[PDB]
Amino acid sequence: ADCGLRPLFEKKSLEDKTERELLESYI
Amino acid sequence: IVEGSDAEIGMSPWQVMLFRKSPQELLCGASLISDRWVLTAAHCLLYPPWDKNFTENDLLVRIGKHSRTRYERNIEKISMLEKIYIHPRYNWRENLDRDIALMKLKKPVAFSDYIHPVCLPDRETAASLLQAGYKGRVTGWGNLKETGQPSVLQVVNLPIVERPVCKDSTRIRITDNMFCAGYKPDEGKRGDACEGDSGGPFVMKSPFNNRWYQMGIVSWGEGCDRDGKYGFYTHVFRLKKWIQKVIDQF
Amino acid sequence: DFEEIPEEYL
Ligand SMILES: COc1cc(C)c(S(=O)(=O)N[C@@H](CC(=O)O)C(=O)N[C@H](Cc2ccc(C(=N)N)cc2)C(=O)N2CCCCC2)c(C)c1C
Repeated sequence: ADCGLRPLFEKKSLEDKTERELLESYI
Repeated sequence: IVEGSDAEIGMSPWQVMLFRKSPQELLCGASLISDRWVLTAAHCLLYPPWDKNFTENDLLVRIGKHSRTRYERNIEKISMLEKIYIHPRYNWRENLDRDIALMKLKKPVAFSDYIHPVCLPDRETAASLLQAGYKGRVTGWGNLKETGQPSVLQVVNLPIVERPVCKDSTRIRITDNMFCAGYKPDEGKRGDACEGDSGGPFVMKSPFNNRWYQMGIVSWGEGCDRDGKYGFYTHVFRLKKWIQKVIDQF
Repeated sequence: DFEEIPEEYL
């Protein structure tokens, strides 16, 4: 529903310090 | 968590601590999947060879936490258990196959900046994300080393490993309800879960809809962050029909 | 060692 969307990150369009490392692995 | 780093505030708002009442200590990790349901590893609750068999009144779950030992007034929420459900085919005698359990809370938990459910995968998100090389994220208040304890929630990102490589790293019989993750020794980076991280989530952020999905549960390993060894995780999607069944029923 | 939690939760 709103599962999996973090109030302090996705909901306010902020990224945490390492989520890009995951993205980069999803080739 | 070995060789990880401090989590940011609100980084893992589905993280749950399973806390023993007396003596007051950290049992395990767990995850928030709705306002009344928490997911964890069966072994966190039931492991007869070690005379572990907790009932509802033995435990509390603490939600919204960052610091490990602090009471986080006005932030964390502490919940009592209404009922525990363990997978009826959980194989504690052999290899912890189907290492999964649900806990229903006595009252719904108020969502907040610090408290929020993770998503469970459907077939397509698992086929799309559960690939060798793709990284997931593990969090917990568990040991920092195989052989102290963190002041705050720890985080580490680890690649999913090829099934034949997982199989060849251990004498334990691996099943389709498990996957393994971690770096190889030739990779140089790293990290692992460890004692006290058990039952916490392995999540991945879908690049399709930008949501976090829980693909795994911290299940087992042989030591922690040993070269040539890998952490093993309960395959959540694979056990999703049982999860569905319990929640629909109860 | 853990900080004590409010009585209510036990
Ligand atoms: C019945 O199946 C078992 C039973 C045991 C006794 C063990 S184990 O060798 O003791 N491994 C321990 C760790 C060890 O002593 O070397 C373990 O996995 N412990 C987990 C916690 C854990 C989880 C993951 C990791 C990691 N990724 N490095 C490390 C530790 C646990 O609490 N239990 C409860 C007791 C039964 C085993 C699982 C294992 C692997 C299996 C599959």
